[PDB]
Amino acid sequence: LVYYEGGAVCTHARSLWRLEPLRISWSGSHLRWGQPLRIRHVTTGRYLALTEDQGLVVVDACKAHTKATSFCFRVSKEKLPKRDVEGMGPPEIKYGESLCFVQHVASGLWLTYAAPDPKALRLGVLKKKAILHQEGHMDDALFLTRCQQEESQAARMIHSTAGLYNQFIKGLDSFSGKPRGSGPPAGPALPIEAVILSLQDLIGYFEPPSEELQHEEKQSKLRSLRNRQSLFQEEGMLSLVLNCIDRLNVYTTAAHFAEYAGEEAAESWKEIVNLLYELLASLIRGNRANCALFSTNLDWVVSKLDRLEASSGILEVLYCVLIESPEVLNIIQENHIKSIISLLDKHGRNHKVLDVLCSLCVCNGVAVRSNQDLITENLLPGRE
Amino acid sequence: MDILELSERLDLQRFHSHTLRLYRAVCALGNNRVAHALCSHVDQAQLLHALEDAHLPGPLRAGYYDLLISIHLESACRSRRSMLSEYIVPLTPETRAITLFPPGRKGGNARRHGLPGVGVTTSLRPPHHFSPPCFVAALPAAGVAEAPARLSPAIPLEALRDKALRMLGEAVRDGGQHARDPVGGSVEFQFVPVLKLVSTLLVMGIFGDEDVKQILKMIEPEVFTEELEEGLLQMKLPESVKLQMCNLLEYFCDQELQHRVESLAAFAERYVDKLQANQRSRYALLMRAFTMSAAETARRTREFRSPPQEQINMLLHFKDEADEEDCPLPEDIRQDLQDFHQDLLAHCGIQLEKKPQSLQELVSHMVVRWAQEDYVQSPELVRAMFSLLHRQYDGLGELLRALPRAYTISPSSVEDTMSLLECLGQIRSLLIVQMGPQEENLMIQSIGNIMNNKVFYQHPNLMRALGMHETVMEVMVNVLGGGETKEIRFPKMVTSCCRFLCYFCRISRQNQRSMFDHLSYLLENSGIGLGMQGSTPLDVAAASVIDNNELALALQEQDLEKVVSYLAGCGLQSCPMLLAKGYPDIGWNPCGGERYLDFLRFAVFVNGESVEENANVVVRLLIRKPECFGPALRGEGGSGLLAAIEEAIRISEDPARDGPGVPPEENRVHLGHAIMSFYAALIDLLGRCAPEMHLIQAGKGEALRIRAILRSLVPLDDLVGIISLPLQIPTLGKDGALVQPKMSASFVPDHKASMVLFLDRVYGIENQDFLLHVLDVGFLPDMRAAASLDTATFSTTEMALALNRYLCLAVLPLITKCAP
Amino acid sequence: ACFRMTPLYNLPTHRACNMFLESYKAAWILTEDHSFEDRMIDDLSKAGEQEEEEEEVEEKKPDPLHQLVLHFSRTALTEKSKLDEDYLYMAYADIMAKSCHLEVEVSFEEKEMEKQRLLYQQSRLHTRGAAEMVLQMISACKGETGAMVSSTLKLGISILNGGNAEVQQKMLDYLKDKKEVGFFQSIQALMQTCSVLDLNAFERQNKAEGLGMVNEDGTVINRQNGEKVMADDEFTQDLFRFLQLLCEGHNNDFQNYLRTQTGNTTTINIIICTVDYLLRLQESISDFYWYYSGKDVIEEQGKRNFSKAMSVAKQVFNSLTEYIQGPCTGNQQSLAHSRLWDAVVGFLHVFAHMMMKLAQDSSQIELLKELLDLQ
Amino acid sequence: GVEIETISPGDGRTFPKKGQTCVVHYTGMLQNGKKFDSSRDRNKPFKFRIGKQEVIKGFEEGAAQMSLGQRAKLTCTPDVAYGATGHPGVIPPNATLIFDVELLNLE
Repeated sequence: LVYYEGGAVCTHARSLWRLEPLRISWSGSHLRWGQPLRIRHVTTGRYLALTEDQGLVVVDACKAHTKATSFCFRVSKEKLPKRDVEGMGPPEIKYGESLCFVQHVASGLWLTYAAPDPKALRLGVLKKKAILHQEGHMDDALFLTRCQQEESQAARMIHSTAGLYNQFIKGLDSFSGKPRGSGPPAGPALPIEAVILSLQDLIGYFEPPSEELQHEEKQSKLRSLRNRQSLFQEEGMLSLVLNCIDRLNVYTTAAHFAEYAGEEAAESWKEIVNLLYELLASLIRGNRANCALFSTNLDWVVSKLDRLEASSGILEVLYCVLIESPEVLNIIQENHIKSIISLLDKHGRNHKVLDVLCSLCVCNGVAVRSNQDLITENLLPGRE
Repeated sequence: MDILELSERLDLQRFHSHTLRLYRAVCALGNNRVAHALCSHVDQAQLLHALEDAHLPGPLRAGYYDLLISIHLESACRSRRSMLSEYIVPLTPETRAITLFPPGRKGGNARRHGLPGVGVTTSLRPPHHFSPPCFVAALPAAGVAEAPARLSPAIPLEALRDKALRMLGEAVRDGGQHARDPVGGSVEFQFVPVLKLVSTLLVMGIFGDEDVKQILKMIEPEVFTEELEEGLLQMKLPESVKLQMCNLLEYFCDQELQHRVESLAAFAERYVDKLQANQRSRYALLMRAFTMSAAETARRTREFRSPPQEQINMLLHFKDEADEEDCPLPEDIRQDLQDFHQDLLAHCGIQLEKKPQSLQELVSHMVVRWAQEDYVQSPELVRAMFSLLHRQYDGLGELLRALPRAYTISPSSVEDTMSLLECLGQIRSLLIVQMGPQEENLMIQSIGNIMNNKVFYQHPNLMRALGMHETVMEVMVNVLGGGETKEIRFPKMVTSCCRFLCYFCRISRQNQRSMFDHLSYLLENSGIGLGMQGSTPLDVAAASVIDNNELALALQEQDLEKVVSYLAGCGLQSCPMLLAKGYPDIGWNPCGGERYLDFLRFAVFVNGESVEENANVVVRLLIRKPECFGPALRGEGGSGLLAAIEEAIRISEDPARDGPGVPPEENRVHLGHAIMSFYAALIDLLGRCAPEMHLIQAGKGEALRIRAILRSLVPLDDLVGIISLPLQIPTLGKDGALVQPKMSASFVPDHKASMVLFLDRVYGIENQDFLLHVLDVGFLPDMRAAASLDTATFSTTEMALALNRYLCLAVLPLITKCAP
Repeated sequence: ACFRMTPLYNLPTHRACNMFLESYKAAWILTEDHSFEDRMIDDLSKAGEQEEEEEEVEEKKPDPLHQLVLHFSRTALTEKSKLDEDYLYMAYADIMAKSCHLEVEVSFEEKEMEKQRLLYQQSRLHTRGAAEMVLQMISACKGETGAMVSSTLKLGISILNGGNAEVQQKMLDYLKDKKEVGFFQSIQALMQTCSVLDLNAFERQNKAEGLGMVNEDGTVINRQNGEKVMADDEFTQDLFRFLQLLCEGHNNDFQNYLRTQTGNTTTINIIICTVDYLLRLQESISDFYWYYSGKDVIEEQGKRNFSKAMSVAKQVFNSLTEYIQGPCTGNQQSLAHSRLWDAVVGFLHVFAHMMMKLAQDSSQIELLKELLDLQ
Repeated sequence: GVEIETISPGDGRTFPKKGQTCVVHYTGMLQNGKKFDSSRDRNKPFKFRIGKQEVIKGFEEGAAQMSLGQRAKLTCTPDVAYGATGHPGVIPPNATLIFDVELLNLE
């Protein structure tokens, strides 16, 4: 369902539309008024349409029959397609000016925000569910504004990424039970190589900028990285990977994974879990906002610390959360501190654990004396 | 194994050097309960040996000096460093002897500058407190969060300061020799940790005058002569060492500034005595002036009839030489001040050869030479040196910005000032720590010791100079911000902080004005503070505007928009804290609405007269947001106010619909009483928002319009019905049991007192027939009920007192007005 | 009280000394003038002993002033949500701004010397990146009015007096190749936050003046606490002075940039936003007229309020002149389609009755004369 | 619960009575041999007032049974020591202590 929404949502990825005309050749020609063209949502791959049951909805790409999905741009509201020119086209529509009115070319209706606002919208967020009204109000003219290539490329990257990971998740829980034994894999083959390639692309896509760079253009890469990470989290990739580690972690060892997916999928298990942890770290590294999402499931990462398949990866995720969110430290309890200390006892003398325990005490120049006392009460007197 | 083997076992070196960082972390930011514990793991002997251990690696050497500083020094140093920015100067003979320049024979306008940091300083600084680390001592019987706060573990400071000086001397000579193997592996590892230790001891004031003279010789052995061996300013140091050098010079600059302020206070000590004597003698001369004078005596007696704040203004108003006629001072006094101004400018280097000859020129040239020798890469170093350079050039301006925190006190209250500064240090130390139950009882008694401090009343300007009300306010706001959605943790502290702020407002108007400037800041944080009970954050905001016409008029309308928006939410959503206890759900929050209303009662009504601008703005906001009024007065689909009143009367009487149905919490919410009190506070607010009688007599258009709106909103008939409603009576029976109602869940006289006030101010009483119609059914049952209650038993019962106040404050003045 | 209250000689020594200290600073220290601004920048602009060094490298490591400017640009370029009040950046922005201007028939040959000395002092800064530093502090402030941005604007003007063509070229080049929308978004937010005349605040100010309340420790008669009508008038004046200086000299390259930014993704029409501020200013002026339409005499606060509102409207009109002259055809069509006509009609209506009301008496001669050059 | 073994006997005559403070150079150790406290490391005597119980029970009673100039060893049971709670961050809970007490002087 489409809405006229305001606030920070008007810089997220969900508010991006692609003008997809009806002609393949010269599809990048200038825009002339009143010429048919679909509307495509990049992150979801759906087309604006007039449906019979729910009015103005975004319908799948498999059912856009060019009649209910075509639209036109016009300068006035008077009741009025032309013959295409095999050229760059006539340039008149501009960016930041030239207020446009979108009209469904088939039914002739006009888009306008629905007037009613119920009790839920009495004080809540002001979203005005757009309806393709028969005549509509007067101030429903729309401006047209750019989005930079980084945003458009990112948005398409989420849209491509979602289908692959959703297919992977569906394959994962398809063989959740029903052990293979000595036969073949239960369902369709997992897109292992596609996923591993996608992960390595994403991990390199979120590489932090190198230290030696000039401060003038280092920061612009910080802002680019924070923007990209926020877009991915807002589109759910940060939750999608959490689902991925959730499904992969129910199998303790690679051999145990073989009994439920096959001997062909076992050798890629350790690699795919390590890459997933690295992708999680790169997604959350440096964001207060994304790191703050681990307050509700802080025990999730802590419980997985003793796992042997990727110990440094999960420790990296923990260190990225703790070095960034001062809020998370208030949720820290003695179970977690005794788990971190158990890491020192079971995984040897790893100084990165001390780099964690230093972060647990002081965050952003403010001491947390409950953590300081718990650490000194559970670590120091043993002297071992 | 030998610890020196870690110069080659770098796997253990990385782990141990991180372990020391963990030791500094767990004892960081004044965790003296832990800093004592660390003294078992690393004793005093190990640290002292590691001071002189020349073969220790780099990271372990710097980790061990910084561990010494963290364990034994930093808590005392930070607290002292905070007090370095305030100059409280007691009036003592030592203060009297303080002068800008030493007694010398160089030059009359200005002698040679003294050695900075050398001399006598009388400014107040609380002493440090330490404890001897003893792990065999009996465990205190006092429970946690009640026992006194632990002090920093003790360490011999005379030995530490001498060993530190010796190490710095050896480092300076070794650096001069250009040895291929500097201590710790590099020049940075040899000089930076030691200069950190020296800087910390200077800030703590450990070093005496002789030691400070030594340090000045080490920094520059030729400029600082009082009347190889190469100083630290010629050794081609790295960037890291330069930062500590800047911290040293910034300490000597601060000591110069404090020296100036103390000299100025001494001059004020002598100058006020002479000026007071002169003005007294001139008063005696004016006593006999009438014999030889005439009507021109007004100009000369103006000074003695002018307030002291400006008597000095005219007395000192002779700088520019074109207004001497107003100044009655003799030329010897005028030359005295015009002399002290001149050498003050000289000592600040205004106006009056590779030798710097002074600290100001030394630092300014040193900074410029460093800047133009190489592109400085450290942003903290760049900031550190340019702050110094700005201070050297703008000598006067730094004194100008240091004067507002200067203050002079009488010697009779120094030991009370000490205990004030200690409790202030306790408050300031809580800005950087997440609050826990141990710190909460630390600051409740810290505040109480300010309560019981006579200087908190005798010098209210000093508290604003120390900025105590701010530091309390951020301590409040941090706790409010933490868990600002779910529930307010630590209400037992907030109820003391709010009380302290209200006490601070009531001391004077300037204190109230200063607290008033943070009004919007308190309003934004007051959204969730209504969950707790007692003294909310909002009661501070009210206390900042009670009985102040200037503040009430200067109150921005945007703040009123904020309070009405909050009231709107209180009239549209239930209270989650009330819901969590099992209370029956109603679609609005009466308690929160009331707590906003009784604030607006203080915003619109000042000293018994309504404020027109605020009253008009309030009423035109509440009409624009009709949900503020509640379920009644809703308009379309809303029943009457009276329908709501008897509805809440029945609900309040009925158990299991008034509360959760399972005071008990000593402030248990009663929804019937909360709704009734909300309406009474709304009506009483509108009554106080009604225009005054003289405006209606003048027939002002908007005054009539506003009264018309209030009349349309609240009809007179419902008012008379509520005043006609019965009141429960304390009854005697069942073997002398003086049965009384529960005033927290019942129809109280103050609800009627709000009804009467609204009826008086809006509708009034004009004609006799309507007067008696009000009297027989609205007031007379209460008059006879209170008349009957006056016996040997009920006369002291609280509800009878409530009716006594109700009659004597709401009914009887109305009847006395309507007597004709 | 005045006849019976305590004379000075009976006060405690500490209570007298505190009063003496605060009076002394106000009358002897604040009054004191110390011109050190030029004598820092003189020292800081000298790359001393570098000629002795004779470094082969082309790079030519910066002199102290350029290092200071680089440091401030670094702390302005760093990604932070908000901007802190850097008390030294405030002190050095004021020092740099005060080290530029330094300012009955005098010869045009003397003026030919004064102009080329002022342009030298301006060149002493803008050759060291101070032009890009100003644009970065403006973009970094995110449109929050305060002494943070105000000192930056005062430096921007101080390096732009007389319309320095080099500074305007460096600024336009930096904005074009950086393609930052934060600069114009902050300018738009700053302009939208500017204040116009307030009747309600005027009445409250009048009533508070009527009370005449004083303090306890002495007495301040007719207290001069901060004006609550057009508090940020000096800031709106030097914001528009900065905007005027940007386009001064018919810099049509920059004039077309203000109207529309080609490179950026989002275009902010400064011209239209300026007009919308003029409309907000004239609405206030008209509503300040009508409340004095009944009244026959204009009192002191009313006169001072007009004096500053006229000065602000003068600065706006001068800026709108600069945006147009040259001529800039695009700007002319922008004003043609703007709300300027309604603003003009309202101003004419105010002028018609201000002339008539103010000409009846000789007490409003200065006010009328100040009104005259506005139209 | 406290056991005292001599190490180097002193006088055996003048015992620490109530009313005179005790001056000691202790050297605390955990049971496993990990030294945790000392007085010579701080390089100052530990003058504790006997009677008002400034130290733990085991240390107090052990120092009571000593003599002037005597060097002795103790063994403090957790019952007469910090016990179930221990000393937070220094001594683990339920630990038996050993002290190399030397009673160098009285007052």
